[PDB]
Amino acid sequence: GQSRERLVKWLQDAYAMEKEAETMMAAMASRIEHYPELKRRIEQHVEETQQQSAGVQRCLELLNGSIPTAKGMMTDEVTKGVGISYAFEHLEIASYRALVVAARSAGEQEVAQICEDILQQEIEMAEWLIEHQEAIVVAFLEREQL
Amino acid sequence: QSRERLVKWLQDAYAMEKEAETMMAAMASRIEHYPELKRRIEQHVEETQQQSAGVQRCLELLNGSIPTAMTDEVTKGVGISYAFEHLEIASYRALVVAARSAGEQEVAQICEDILQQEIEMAEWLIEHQEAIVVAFLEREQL
Ligand code: NA
Ligand code: NA
Repeated sequence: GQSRERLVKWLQDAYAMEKEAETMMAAMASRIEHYPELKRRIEQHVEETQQQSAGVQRCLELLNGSIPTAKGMMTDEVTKGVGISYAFEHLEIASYRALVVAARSAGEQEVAQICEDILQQEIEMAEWLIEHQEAIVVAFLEREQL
Repeated sequence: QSRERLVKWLQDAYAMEKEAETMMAAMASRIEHYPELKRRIEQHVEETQQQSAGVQRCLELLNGSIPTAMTDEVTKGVGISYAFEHLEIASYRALVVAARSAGEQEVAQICEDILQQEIEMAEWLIEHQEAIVVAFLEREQL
């Protein structure tokens, strides 16, 4: 009842969140000239994301909830991209944690697993950025004032 | 140029803190059912006012300018709170690097102290997150 349709409600948010993530990454990847590791990483996550929402959509198809309708719409952009990248990966964490709860409460244990697995990838990814972060910042600085 | 990148990222963060302050000074008023939460956010609405003023003392020191210009609310806002505090972290960590590179050790200490508050605050949210979600759910399908 309200359990399914709250789960469906948050499933739809995420599906759309994953599409925004996929475009935000598929576009941060385009700007990288100086961090093959960084760039290499984001590319791998653009593919992982595509598989997330497709997983989310299987969950929306299962519970009869519909599948959200697409919306359109000395440079610093790389240091600050790693910063927004990290914050969105935490937006995602929080959301998926709270999905595992809306799934458990709804007794949809299969949905809950999907969500815990997507969650671990966001954690994995977020971890990748905040560790490699410091080097990216420094190299930026040393390069800028060369 | 070391100074002017430090000033540049100091400028961003001041505007960030001022957005943070106005976003929390709003979030804390939507709360009706989470006493600890409301009471925690309030406390940081002011930790925050003490942050940017600190940032400003840094902007004034380095001769840089000071920048210019049922339904979901609760759990979702908790999620955005946690994401922003994490935006902040990253930004203050990068400041600690730019301060250091620029040989402004005292600016760095400030940035490291604000970094500790954002970690402590994001820590408070994600620990208490699971309860807010659970109580929200339970409540809405009584
Ligand atoms: Na993702
Ligand atoms: Na803050």
